[PDB]
Amino acid sequence: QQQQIIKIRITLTSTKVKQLENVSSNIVKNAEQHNLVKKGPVRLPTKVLKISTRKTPNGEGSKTWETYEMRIHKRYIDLEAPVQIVKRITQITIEPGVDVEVVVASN
Amino acid sequence: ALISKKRKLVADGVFYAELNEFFTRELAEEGYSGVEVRVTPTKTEVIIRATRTQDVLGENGRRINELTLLVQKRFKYAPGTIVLYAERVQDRGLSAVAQAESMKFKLLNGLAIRRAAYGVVRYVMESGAKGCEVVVSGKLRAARAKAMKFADGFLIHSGQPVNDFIDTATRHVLMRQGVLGIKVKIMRDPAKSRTGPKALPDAVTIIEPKEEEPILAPSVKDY
Amino acid sequence: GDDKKELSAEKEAQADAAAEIAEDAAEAEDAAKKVELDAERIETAEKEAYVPATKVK
Amino acid sequence: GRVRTKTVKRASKALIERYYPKLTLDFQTNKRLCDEIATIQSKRLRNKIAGYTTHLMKRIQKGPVRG
Amino acid sequence: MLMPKEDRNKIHQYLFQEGVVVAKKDFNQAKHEEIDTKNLYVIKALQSLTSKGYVKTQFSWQYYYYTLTEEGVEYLREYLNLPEHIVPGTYIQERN
RNA sequence: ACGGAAGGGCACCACCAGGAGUGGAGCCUGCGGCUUAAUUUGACUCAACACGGGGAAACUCACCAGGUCCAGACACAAUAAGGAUUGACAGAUUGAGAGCUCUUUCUUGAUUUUGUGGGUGGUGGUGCAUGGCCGUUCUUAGUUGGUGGAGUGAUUUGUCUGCUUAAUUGCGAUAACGAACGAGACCUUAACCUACUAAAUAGUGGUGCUAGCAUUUGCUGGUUAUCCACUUCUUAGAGGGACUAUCGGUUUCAAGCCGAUGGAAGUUUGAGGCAAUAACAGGUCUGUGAUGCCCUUAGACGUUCUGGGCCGCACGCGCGCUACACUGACGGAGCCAGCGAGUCUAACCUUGGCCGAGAGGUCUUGGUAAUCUUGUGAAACUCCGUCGUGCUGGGGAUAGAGCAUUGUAAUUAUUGCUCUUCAACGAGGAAUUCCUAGUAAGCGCAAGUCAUCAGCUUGCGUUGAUUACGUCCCUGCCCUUUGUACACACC
Ligand SMILES: [Mg+2]
Ligand SMILES: [Mg+2]
Ligand SMILES: [Mg+2]
Ligand SMILES: [Mg+2]
Ligand SMILES: [Mg+2]
Ligand SMILES: [Mg+2]
Ligand SMILES: [Mg+2]
Ligand SMILES: [Mg+2]
Ligand SMILES: [Mg+2]
Ligand SMILES: [Mg+2]
Ligand SMILES: [Mg+2]
Ligand SMILES: [Mg+2]
Ligand SMILES: [Mg+2]
Ligand SMILES: [Mg+2]
Ligand SMILES: [Mg+2]
Ligand SMILES: [Mg+2]
Ligand SMILES: [Mg+2]
Ligand SMILES: [Mg+2]
Ligand SMILES: [Mg+2]
Ligand SMILES: [Mg+2]
Ligand SMILES: [Mg+2]
Ligand SMILES: [Mg+2]
Ligand SMILES: [Mg+2]
Ligand SMILES: [Mg+2]
Ligand SMILES: [Mg+2]
Ligand SMILES: [Mg+2]
Ligand SMILES: [Mg+2]
Ligand SMILES: [Mg+2]
Ligand SMILES: [Mg+2]
Ligand SMILES: [Mg+2]
Ligand SMILES: [Mg+2]
Ligand SMILES: [Mg+2]
Ligand SMILES: [Mg+2]
Repeated sequence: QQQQIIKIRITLTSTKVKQLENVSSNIVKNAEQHNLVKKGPVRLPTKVLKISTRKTPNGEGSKTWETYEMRIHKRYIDLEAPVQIVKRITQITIEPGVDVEVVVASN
Repeated sequence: ALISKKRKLVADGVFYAELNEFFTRELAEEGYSGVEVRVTPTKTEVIIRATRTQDVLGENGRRINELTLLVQKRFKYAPGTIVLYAERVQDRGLSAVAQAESMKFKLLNGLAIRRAAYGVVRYVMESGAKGCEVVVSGKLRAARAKAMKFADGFLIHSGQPVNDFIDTATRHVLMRQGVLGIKVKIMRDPAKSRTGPKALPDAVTIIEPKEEEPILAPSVKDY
Repeated sequence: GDDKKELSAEKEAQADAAAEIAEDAAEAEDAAKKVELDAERIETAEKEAYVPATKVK
Repeated sequence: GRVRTKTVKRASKALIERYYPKLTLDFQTNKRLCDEIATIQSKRLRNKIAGYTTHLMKRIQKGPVRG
Repeated sequence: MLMPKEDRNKIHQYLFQEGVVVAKKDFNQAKHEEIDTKNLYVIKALQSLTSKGYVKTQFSWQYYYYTLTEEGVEYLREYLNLPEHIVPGTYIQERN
């Protein structure tokens, strides 16, 4: 005598684009296997964090610059799950490197 | 929470650096060879990768109690918010950092530069690595700084395979008369990759043909 | 070092690595305080440890 | 100015050396042949490898050539 | 380094409780977190106890890390007349 | 290795053909010089001079004039519970509401002091002691090992006359045969998907609900979900796609090259990323709690506090910004991007409503962000006018007077606005820079910096050429040959 509706939004952010994407779809139908309808993987544009800095520690030699990059990927999924699977896909959902964030209803 | 996640991602990226530095410093005597923390809103889990773990834990876990208790207070993690466990590193002679520190403690014990350097190279080779290389820079009893290279096997240096198969690690060993620079280069066996490509793009292996019998004028059987 | 005694150094390094993996392979088959600190004060909190008085003249 | 590397050239001769029954004079057919007959690591790489074998096999039907 | 014995007993006893202590390399702080004294009073109080061999120090990005030693334990063990095996910061909490 | 010899090459950091220019002038900025109490310092051909991310009001800060503090760990000794040592009200003193010092006399209680020894820090020195990093040879093509041939040997052949390539990239010739690093591969980014997976944080069609003009049903909007469908646009996952393909021309008809067609694309597809061996007394001890040694360390080269300086001005050099106008300045009006950023113990990005000529002020809200700031309505540019060739309304130095903003502090004027003042400059000597396609050049934008301060830089898109499609003449560098008594290698 449990399992009411959820109105959940699971927005996952991470830098590893193969470890976040395997657990991204690892749950794409780990809910459809239990036949839950859903709006699947939403892919916000990747984030490019750039750092332009001179290579020399001093200010000698040719003025050579160097741009560094860090790319971020955040994917949100809206679910249709129960009130006891809240903590089912919470622990083996992970792979070191993927920040998991589960949200609540639209208000 | 409470912040933007780009700031958050760079924030814990800085966090990994601060940690790895502190570890390479406090316990280097145990062949520490890197760490990594796992994202889990359960606990926080960092795993030490040294070569002598029993020394990392101490008397009935007394010293890891100390070590864990320290990283806790820097970021003031409520007691229980984090704990670390010591995991020995598999075949340390493939990950550069392990061998880099190895020579540091070898030269620091009075071994001949050539002898100690050559030892880790033959060790790293018989330890599995496809290739190896080590450079020693600085001064050794001679006011003029020299530099000797010691390498064995195969070693690629251009493109992406570099980021994939080569593990580098530099270490400044602070001696009596100067600061010697130790650089290590280990080439992991590509075929034995186990994660990702397993051969440099140069490798193009063709599977050879087999038996070509004569015409053997038409025949056909039924079933 | 010098190239004249290298051989005795190269083989000593060869013999060196021999010992390093010998221990490596050898370490594969090898083999309180009934008091407290934060509660020692919560236990030793007994009285008869001070005497207050003030405000004379 | 794109002379193919001898890495691909060395490979092209080594396959025409043992696969003339196969290896039709068309690139596309030869291209899908390498994914199954070779262990190349990239599209682009095998593309010039197969694209070269074609030119070699296109000339063998004219006369012989070194290798 | 001059400091009232009361402010020294605060930090002195804090070490026996936790066994380890951290401090940021920032004088002019005027007070330590987890302690009731000036950060300045703490750092070279520790480095003094360090020069005696009772505690090991490290810097690692401008935060001081101090670990009490197997020999200094007895030193402060007789600063409040602690009993043999009273407490190290060495007791597994429940089953750790 | 080098040569002040000879033969072959490659390149817009070299010319050819041209473009846009600096050099001339005003200011900005750095470097010299000079001046100064100080005007802190590194660096001086390419490879110093908008470089130290170096846009310095305090800080920064290293300099100068002055004031504080020990944060002199640890060890022995001395002093010392009759007190080792600590602190301050007011007062004199002081930039100072610093008990610095002094007067007076309470205080603190073994934490200091004194001496020595030993440390500790310093942007003190030494980069000609080092690490590490970085800069240069290098808009390069070089390095090496197996078997074999030569040589007593160090060695050489491999690793080559020619031809082709960006490439020791191949062809071909070949006592060499077959390989590895480096080049290629590779990786990233920008270009192709009506084929796959679908998304109110992206968007399209219908439909509700809804508004204007025309009516004849239409045309143009509103609508945080009113519903319904979709993935072309958007996004980012997985694939595919190109391999110089086809045909032809050229050529040992070899590697290759060139023309045409096809093609998203046919200049290494464009742009990057990475990058072997060696070499430098290249720069960096002023990034480092990287460091050897030396210096100093209590009247300090430690450290902080107050103020000044790095901006100081007869001049010399260099990177720039704005111009000399009519392919214009101005005024209305049309009015289109892209790379970014952005507020928790918080003051970041800011829409919107008012007040204000402006600057700005003020009242609220969205936003930790594809969600709000933002379609960043940017600028050149397009349009319609006023101006008329005259330093003119081009030009905007200098300068006065006022109002704002940043900030503890704006004087030597941080920045913004307003009025007024209206310089030189009428296309720049000798000289020299960058560059071949969405490039040059014009244009503004974000980001770094940042409380305030871009004439700087790093990225971005916006409008968009000329003339090349070649050579070794200039210059530079490679490669042979060659001489060498140099090998610490022509310093
Ligand atoms: Mg490459
Ligand atoms: Mg396969
Ligand atoms: Mg040419
Ligand atoms: Mg040319
Ligand atoms: Mg010309
Ligand atoms: Mg000219
Ligand atoms: Mg003071
Ligand atoms: Mg002393
Ligand atoms: Mg002394
Ligand atoms: Mg220093
Ligand atoms: Mg000097
Ligand atoms: Mg040097
Ligand atoms: Mg150096
Ligand atoms: Mg060029
Ligand atoms: Mg012989
Ligand atoms: Mg030769
Ligand atoms: Mg699509
Ligand atoms: Mg065409
Ligand atoms: Mg020098
Ligand atoms: Mg340095
Ligand atoms: Mg000052
Ligand atoms: Mg200056
Ligand atoms: Mg310049
Ligand atoms: Mg106009
Ligand atoms: Mg007014
Ligand atoms: Mg809010
Ligand atoms: Mg005029
Ligand atoms: Mg004007
Ligand atoms: Mg002109
Ligand atoms: Mg700015
Ligand atoms: Mg700058
Ligand atoms: Mg000779
Ligand atoms: Mg000379």
